[PDB]
Amino acid sequence: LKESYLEESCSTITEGYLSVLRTGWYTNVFTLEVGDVENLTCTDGPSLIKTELDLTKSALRELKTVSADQLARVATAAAVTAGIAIAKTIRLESEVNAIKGALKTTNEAVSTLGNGVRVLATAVRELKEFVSKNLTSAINKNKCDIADLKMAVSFSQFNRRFLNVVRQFSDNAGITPAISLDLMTDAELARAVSYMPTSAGQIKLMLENRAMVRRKGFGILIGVYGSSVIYMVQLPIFGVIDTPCWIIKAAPSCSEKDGNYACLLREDQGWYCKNAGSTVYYPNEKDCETRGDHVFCDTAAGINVAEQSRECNYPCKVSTGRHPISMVALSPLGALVACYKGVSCSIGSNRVGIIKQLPKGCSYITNQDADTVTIDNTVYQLSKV
Amino acid sequence: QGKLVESGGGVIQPGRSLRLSCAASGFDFSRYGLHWVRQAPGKGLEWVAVIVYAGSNKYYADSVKGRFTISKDNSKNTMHLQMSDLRTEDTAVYYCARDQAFDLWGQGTMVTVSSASTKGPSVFPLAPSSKSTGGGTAALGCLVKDYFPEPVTVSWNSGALTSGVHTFPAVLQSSGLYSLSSVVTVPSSSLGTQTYICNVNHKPSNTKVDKKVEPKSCD
Amino acid sequence: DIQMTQSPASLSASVGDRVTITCQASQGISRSVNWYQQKPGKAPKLLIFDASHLERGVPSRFSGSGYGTDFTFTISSLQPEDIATYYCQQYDNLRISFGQGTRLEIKRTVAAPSVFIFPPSDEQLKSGTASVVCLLNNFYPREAKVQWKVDNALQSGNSQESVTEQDSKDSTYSLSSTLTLSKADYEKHKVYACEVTHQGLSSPVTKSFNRGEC
Ligand SMILES: *[C@@H]1O[C@H](CO)[C@@H](O[C@@H]2O[C@H](CO)[C@@H](O[C@@H]3O[C@H](CO[C@H]4O[C@H](CO)[C@@H](O)[C@H](O)[C@@H]4O)[C@@H](O)[C@H](O[C@H]4O[C@H](CO)[C@@H](O)[C@H](O)[C@@H]4O)[C@@H]3O)[C@H](O)[C@H]2NC(C)=O)[C@H](O)[C@H]1NC(C)=O
Ligand SMILES: *[C@@H]1O[C@H](CO)[C@@H](O)[C@H](O)[C@H]1NC(C)=O
Repeated sequence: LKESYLEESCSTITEGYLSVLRTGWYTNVFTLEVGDVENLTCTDGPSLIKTELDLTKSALRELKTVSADQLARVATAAAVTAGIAIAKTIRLESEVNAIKGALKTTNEAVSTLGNGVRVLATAVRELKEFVSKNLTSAINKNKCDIADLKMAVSFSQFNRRFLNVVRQFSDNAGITPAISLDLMTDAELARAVSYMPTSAGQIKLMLENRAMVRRKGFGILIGVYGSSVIYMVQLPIFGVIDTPCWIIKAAPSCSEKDGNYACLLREDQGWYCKNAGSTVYYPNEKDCETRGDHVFCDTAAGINVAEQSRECNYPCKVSTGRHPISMVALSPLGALVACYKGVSCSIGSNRVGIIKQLPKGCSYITNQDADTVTIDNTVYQLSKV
Repeated sequence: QGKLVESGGGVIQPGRSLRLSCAASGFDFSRYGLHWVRQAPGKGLEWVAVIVYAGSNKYYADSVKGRFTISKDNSKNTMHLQMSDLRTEDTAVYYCARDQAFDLWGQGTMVTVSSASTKGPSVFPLAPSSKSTGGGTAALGCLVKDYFPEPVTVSWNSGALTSGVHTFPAVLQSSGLYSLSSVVTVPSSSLGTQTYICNVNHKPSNTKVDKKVEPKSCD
Repeated sequence: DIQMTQSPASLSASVGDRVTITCQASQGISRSVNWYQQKPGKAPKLLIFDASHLERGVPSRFSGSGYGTDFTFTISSLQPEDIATYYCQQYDNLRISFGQGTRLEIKRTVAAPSVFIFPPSDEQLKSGTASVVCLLNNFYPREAKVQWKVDNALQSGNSQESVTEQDSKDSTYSLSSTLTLSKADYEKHKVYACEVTHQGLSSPVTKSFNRGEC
């Protein structure tokens, strides 16, 4: 990474990043199967199995309540409205039955929906299996204080996924803000990334940054159908990788004239990538996220701009107020300190206390020169790479 | 099993707030949700509100949507109902019930939503207009009037007379004061022999009174 | 939401007979129906869960049937201590809901009421208001009209009745009416009767007194 300090504008350009552009959304539908708990009943009073059974039963009822309320009258409102649309499609009667039948023979299928879209469809059957073959028989005619403790404790550990799913959806009106491991385990995430409609290289990159894949998605409850729970998970599709990107950070550049401040400030800070078609600008910090040397940007947040990176002759984006703003702006490889208007600005080390006081007027600190820069008892920790 | 115990019902004025409580013992309170359900004197059972085992999801009957709030504290094993802007309809016994394992209810508390003040009863007698003939059966009794609130209690000759006693449910006067009656039937002959005295007790205003009721011997 | 609607309104039956309460669910709740018994001034007691399971220590007599929307609570041979009110409750989801209830009453031969009238007390009239009281003693069935009459003039809306619970010994009821007036209007009239009509009386019993001589 090459960070260059442009002193005329109080700015940094940090160069040589590599892009990962979200270009679409993959949809994975889940059927978590609880199995027939309706006819299982305990009549021998307090019991670990009775409580975990009652807990399952009441989770089913809670989810039925949550789905009832869900009535048409790190996720963009854009991303979520997209997902709600997909979910309306899947919540039809026909479509649910289609998916249930697609998963009769196998554990995992590519179901097509009535509009044409293809969705992955997983069956999570561990609880129904445990309930149908292990628990129903160990409950001998309504008696749950079974002497087999290993069985009891297994029930307790087998419905953990279901109840956690029911908690996450019920606590968010059926739209979780991100993707817990109860919604989609890491196995299932990797399996679903590998089936995405893109080429093997983007799939490779995604599988190397699974956690970043998961950060950008979310879940929507579909409904409760019998003793099964249908929900969906939207994974991001990084359909385009490895175009070059740079970040521009800046602060105010004022000259002082005995009372009067003659200021300058760039208004083009953010992330840029020269990918194919245009040069693209991502203006908000939430928009692009770095891991190591790759920068992951939501293409929905992109503005197209022209060729640039001069000083300013061309018409660069900059300000000309008479008003100062003292502040710190942390670049990938350091800091830009903008000191004005009666305030005390300094460098700091985590070993040696106060390394070098700073002078009024925008200084630039490489991160190998400090661990800290403060402006009047507000302390900024520099980024270390 | 264990139990549910409710607390904090009483009298409260129409538009103020009151906080009911339910105390759990003897079961795994942390893995069961619970309900409040109430019944107004006379009327049936009406569901009020529910909270899930985690405490993080609640639902209300529309009766009390926007005024009542349900909460659960697993640390002290206890659940609460915070009623606000009480109306007269809220007057009822308030019941604590375990969800999904519905066999376990509390015993109740009375929330009485009235703008009236504690008052002892005036205890007037009731004996016939006239001497009657020597035969038949005859009825006497006392009338306990204008007291607040509902728990009043009456006996006859210090619990010594029971047979043919009838104490009625109280009625609610337009004043907002309860009045009820209590009658006993004896053989109309032996009222010149026995002494019939009325024993009223109204603990809310710490009231305790006796009234001797005098019929007329006959011919 | 979900509506349980419970039938019949009320029920009267002789000790030994076959009781059949029915509940109908606004939607199909599949087997998520409890049946509660409650005796006056007592917390309800769960008898039947999951529409058909007997709770432990509940007697042989009680039984529940149903799946879908139409449910049936049934007692085979009623017994004394089975007299109570019964409620159905659904728990299809977290928003539970109850049935309106049904009231059970031991049935008995018709027995007409003893009628007694009482005038206000001297003690009470020293204070400014007058309570005339009328007592219907030990009758059956519950239904009765008490009609007050001041100077052969039919009253309305100055009266409060209150009726007891059925007797455990003789299965009868008793009613008490209170006619309340101001001393001003109590002295503006002389004849004060109550006229009871009931199924066990061949003509209506009228019981009165005059304001002066007690
Ligand atoms: C163990 O638990 C399972 C569920 O987890 C039960 O499986 C269900 O069993 C019930 C039987 O009680 C089935 O419900 C019945 O539905 C009928 C109508 O629905 C069907 O209608 C058409 C044909 O008309 C079907 O093609 C279609 O698939 C619908 O599903 C009703 O006619 C029945 O009602 C009658 O019986 C009850 C008394 O029990 C009366 O109250 C009613 O008045 C009426 O007489 C009945 O409700 C249900 O479909 C089953 N589901 C599945 C998935 O199998 C098991 O039965 C249960 N084990 C036991 C022993 O109960
Ligand atoms: C369930 O039952 C089968 C056969 O009885 C057994 O092999 C299996 O291990 C059991 N699983 C558990 C978790 O008890």
